[PDB]
Amino acid sequence: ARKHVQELLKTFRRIDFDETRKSVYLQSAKFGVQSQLREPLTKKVLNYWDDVKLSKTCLDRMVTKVNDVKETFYAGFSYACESHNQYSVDCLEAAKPSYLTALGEIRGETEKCLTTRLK
Ligand SMILES: [Cl-]
Repeated sequence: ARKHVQELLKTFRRIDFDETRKSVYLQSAKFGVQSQLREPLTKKVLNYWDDVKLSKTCLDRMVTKVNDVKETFYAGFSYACESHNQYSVDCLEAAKPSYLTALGEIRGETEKCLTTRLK
């Protein structure tokens, strides 16, 4: 239901982005989270009946996993890129497919743990 969308988006608010980083990177980083996680998971929880309980531990793990995957993407765009000039579009594009795939794996893991029992 709507309340589950709100609780899920509260968790997405905790997936922060460093706005001092290059805009070309930020656009790709944000798109990845939106397309691989925010849209499909919001659609999923919208279906839940009014009193479904979400697992807080599941949500918390999504946050840390995404933050690690995103830092890895940023490293490949910037200070760990050896294939092209650092901070280049070529570094970004070389690191982007594995970023998106890793976010997709987080989606599947999160879907499995999202709901829990009442108590
Ligand atoms: Cl909370």
